[PDB]
Amino acid sequence: VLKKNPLKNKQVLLRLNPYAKVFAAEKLGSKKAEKTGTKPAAVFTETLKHD
Amino acid sequence: ASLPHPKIVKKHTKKFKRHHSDRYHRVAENWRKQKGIDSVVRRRFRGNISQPKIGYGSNKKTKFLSPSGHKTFLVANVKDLETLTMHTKTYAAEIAHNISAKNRVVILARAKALGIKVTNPKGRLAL
Amino acid sequence: AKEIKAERVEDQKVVDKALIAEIKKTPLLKQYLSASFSLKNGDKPHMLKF
Amino acid sequence: GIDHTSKQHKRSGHRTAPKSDNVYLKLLVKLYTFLARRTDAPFNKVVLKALFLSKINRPPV
Amino acid sequence: MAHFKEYQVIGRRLPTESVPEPKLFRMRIFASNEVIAKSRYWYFLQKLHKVKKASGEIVSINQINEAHPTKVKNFGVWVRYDSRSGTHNMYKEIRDVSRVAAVETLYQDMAARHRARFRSIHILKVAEIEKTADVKRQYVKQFLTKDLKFPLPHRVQKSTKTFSYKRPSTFY
Amino acid sequence: AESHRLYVKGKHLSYQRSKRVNNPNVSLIKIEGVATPQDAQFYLGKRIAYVYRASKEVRGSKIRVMWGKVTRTHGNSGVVRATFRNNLPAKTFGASVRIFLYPSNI
Amino acid sequence: VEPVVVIDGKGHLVGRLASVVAKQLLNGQKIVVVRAEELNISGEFFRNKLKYHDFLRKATAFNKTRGPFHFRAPSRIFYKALRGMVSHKTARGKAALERLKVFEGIPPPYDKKKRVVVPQALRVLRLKPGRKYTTLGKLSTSVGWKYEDVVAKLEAKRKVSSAEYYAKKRAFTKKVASANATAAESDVAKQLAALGY
RNA sequence: UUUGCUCCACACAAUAUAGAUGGAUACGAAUAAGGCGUCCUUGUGGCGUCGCUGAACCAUAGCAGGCUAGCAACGGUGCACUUGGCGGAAAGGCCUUGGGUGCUUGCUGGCGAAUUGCAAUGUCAUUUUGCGUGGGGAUAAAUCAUUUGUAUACGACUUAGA
RNA sequence: CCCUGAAAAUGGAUGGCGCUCAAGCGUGUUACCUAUACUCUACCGUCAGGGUUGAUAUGAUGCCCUGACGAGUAGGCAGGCGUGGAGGUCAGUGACGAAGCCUAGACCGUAAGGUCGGGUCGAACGGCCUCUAGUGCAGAUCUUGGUGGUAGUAGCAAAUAU
RNA sequence: AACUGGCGAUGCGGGAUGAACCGAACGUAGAGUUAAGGUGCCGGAAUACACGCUCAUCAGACACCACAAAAGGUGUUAGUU
RNA sequence: AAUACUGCCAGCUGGGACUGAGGACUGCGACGUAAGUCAAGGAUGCUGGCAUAAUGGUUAUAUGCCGCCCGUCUUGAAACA
RNA sequence: AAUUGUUGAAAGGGAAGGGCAUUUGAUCAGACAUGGUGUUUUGUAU
Repeated sequence: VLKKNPLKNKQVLLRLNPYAKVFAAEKLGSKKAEKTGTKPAAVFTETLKHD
Repeated sequence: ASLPHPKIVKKHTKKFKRHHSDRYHRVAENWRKQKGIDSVVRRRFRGNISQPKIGYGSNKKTKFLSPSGHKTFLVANVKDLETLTMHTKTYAAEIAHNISAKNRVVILARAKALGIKVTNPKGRLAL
Repeated sequence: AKEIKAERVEDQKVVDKALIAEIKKTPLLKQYLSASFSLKNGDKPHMLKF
Repeated sequence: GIDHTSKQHKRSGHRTAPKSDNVYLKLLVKLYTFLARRTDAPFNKVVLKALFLSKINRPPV
Repeated sequence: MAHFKEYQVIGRRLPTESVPEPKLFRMRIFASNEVIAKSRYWYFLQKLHKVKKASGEIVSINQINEAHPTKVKNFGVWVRYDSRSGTHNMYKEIRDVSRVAAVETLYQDMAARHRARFRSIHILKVAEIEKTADVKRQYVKQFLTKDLKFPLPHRVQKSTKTFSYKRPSTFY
Repeated sequence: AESHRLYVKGKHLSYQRSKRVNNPNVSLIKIEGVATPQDAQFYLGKRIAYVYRASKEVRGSKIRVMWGKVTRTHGNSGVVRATFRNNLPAKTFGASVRIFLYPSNI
Repeated sequence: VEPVVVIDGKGHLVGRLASVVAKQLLNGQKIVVVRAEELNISGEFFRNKLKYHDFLRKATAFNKTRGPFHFRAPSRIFYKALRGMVSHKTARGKAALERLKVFEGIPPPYDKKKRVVVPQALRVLRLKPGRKYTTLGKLSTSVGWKYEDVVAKLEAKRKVSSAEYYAKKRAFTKKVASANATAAESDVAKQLAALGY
């Protein structure tokens, strides 16, 4: 009878999208990233910084 | 009283009087559409009267309902009032104007006997 | 056209007894509670805090 | 406002019930409406729609 | 759109079986965001080479941030524009803190003085003046003086109420 | 004391209006010394009473009152939109409404 | 914040004072504008005189007696300027113009009450130094105001009458500040100050 | 002209509201300068300080503001009285002598508050009359009508008449 | 940019007031104001697609569900309100008061209109189903009748004269 | 005359005002968000911020639109050789 | 290394406004071993005052804003048609 | 009915009339004050 809104009203947000509970539990939207010591090429950064 | 009903709202309580009905006396108050080619009432100019529209139609569940929540019913004789024996919560009695005083006392007596609310009980009171 | 219960009063007495005993230690608080509150002029309740 | 792609409030352009006043024709329509509503067979869906046809659209067979 | 960002936009012709890996042109564009960066890149590249966005592609768009974004530095900006009855070129010295702020001030001052909108201003080149003794504009040489000092007379204080009960002074 | 004001005064400025059309349903109120929307955000939901004097006693008081609430802020000057059970009479443009501190939030 | 305010008209620009006064009048404030002689109009004096003459020669042709009444007093000049800024024709505008009272110089009882200035309508805070200005005192005498000299003498007397008032107020303020210092550095003020005052 | 008129007092009713709900809290002049305090070899002076907001200063506690007791003292603040004054720009208000009186939260006590029940402005202001209770004060004019003409269509004007 | 070039006749128009580190010009940053626009909701109507009959609903052009739309002259169609008269029915109303008429009194309908109360009046008149038409007025320099402003006005001043 | 959109037949917000322009088309209401246009006051909305230019002894102020040219000015601000 | 900018969260939470549509249940789902509970196919719970001109209706008036005199011919009417 | 008088009400700074909303005055209907979760009929339907 009434269009309840997902993205709020967790009951509806779980009725649709059952993955929502796992998403909220394991924080899939706020997932920490790893670290890589990758450095951009000196040639590329020279092109960017030149002139 | 009646059965429970939704809140009553007219959605336009003000009457829709005809244009120029006060500027002229010959123009009766009864609504007539202004059907002229120049008329600002037809062209719906801001600041002029609003013509009746279907958008003002009252709620179906509260149509013909008096503020007391009953649909009116012109009763003329006692036999007519015997029609509403079990519908006291829906239709409210109402004595017709042409019912004589001596015939109104019997009808109001039968009205209180049958338990039907009457909306003109102080009409043509004999004193 | 138109007295207080004799049961309310002693409860009031025994409760404000404890409240008074607690409040006597801290300075100025009893007459602070006696004083009524009001808004002066030159006051800004949207930033005044209580 | 909406760009009316085609005419709005365009009626079906078909007959829902016979324009006739025949009570027995109204009874036949009352029956075949029940049949066309409650039976998958399209034979009811076609006989019911043919019961509304006018005199020229119901030639003698 | 005047809050600027420098972007380097690198782009090239569409690679072809006949000639692959086109020359991969590049330029520095002052723009409000990456979209205006793309647009200005193609505009300044149509005015230079036979290439259009249909016949070309954008290989990169990298925001350029200053090496010392908080160090005052003099800019010589060669700029052309389209005046009402013809075009012009000139060279404006600006004394700002970043190329972004320099081009911001430059468009703002061009619109203020020569009534030239963005649609008719092309920055030919913003070159940091490497050292002094060569800037040729008195309105900058006056700020290149030793012991740069000047006061600020007649300070106007913005008020909070419509009514003031003190006849405000203006010392500063 | 000699000051029993438990409300903050307010000038009922005008109806919510366009250049040439006003909406009587919504009134515009100005609080003294409130000139920024974040400051006027506190006054939202507060009760406003327009307390006016009638020529006669009606229900045991010569002083009648129209109740209302602060709906939302308005402009950058701390003016707030207000709404009443019955709209203001349009004669009170510049009259003193009272904005009480209830429903309190702090 | 104030029941009725008395606006000093000295050092104010006509239009920028009149706008804020017209807003405050409609908002239900009561304003009395004094010292309308020194009210300033930005720009050249001769240009202002020519503008006034442009306005002045503009009257109802068929009957001058009903045309735009070209007032010459500085108070009525400022009041005409404030009209037009107020929808004077309607009743609310009439009420606001009743709530307005403009006075040449400082008549009583506003002579013994605190005058106020509008900070952002001021000549000091609104005219870039160097731009010359026009003052209603000389403009009105150039256009027909035949009372500057007597206003001059009345203000000459009011300055001394208020000067002795301040002369004694300064002495009393000095003695009360000295008594404040005398009673200071006691506990009641010392821990009051750290308490907030 | 049912003892008329008016003013001071009190009450009672209305009607009356362009809008009370602590205090309009008073130099002037400049703003590329000023205010305040001190000082002096008094001036367009020296020194110091301040501003950068009124977010201030005053006031502000008490049954909507009771009753009552004491402590420290010669204050504050109403209310009137009075000494004098000063103020004409729309003065009608400001200062001040003195005494009486009420309150005093400057400090410490005690008693009371309730049931308007969980809010309903919870009324308190400023105007104007009109009947009244009781003191003072004075004891007319105008218009018509008649008449003159310095006036005049009529008005008006200008007259005169106990 | 500004200035000169730059002169039209009632007074006068950036809309006015006014505006000078603008309330002007150029440009940009945000914030904010408000259309009958857009979103959501309620309601009305139309349209479209549907649900609804094994002892279950007043028994269906009905009820209900869903969704979308709604500007509009000329014009078309549909549903209705109202007047005069006819057939039927309510064994309708009425001299204890029909019709008619007045009613800044009430209710219903979006509306056409209907109904009720009060006052006059005194003899016929209603609802529904259907039929029928000399069937609905604000205009036609409309017709007939009546009544106003103009207006207690113009005028009742040739013929000598009472 | 050609293409298209509108007015006619159309209200509504803005253009002070206007059949045609800008926005946007309309059942009755509520709440929010906006469009065009604006935000000193009239007038709802920042006498907000920022950079400059201009002083006019007829300033200028916003498209349609309600006015202006050639030429000239060690007036002033930028600039080119 | 931070912080700024942009972006993401099926992150939490504070305050405000308007609306409460429908009326046996079903359905989708969440939590709870389960029973059952529930923010899950639309508002209930408690409390208060009044019970009448208080709310409301009508009408008159004032105020704020708006509102040009209707019919017609006309591309265009408030027209000095 | 136009139109007029009297009375009563109100309003009136070069019109009047109208719309939206409210104030104010005047006036007007409605509730729920329900056979009511019953509680001995004074020789058992209040």
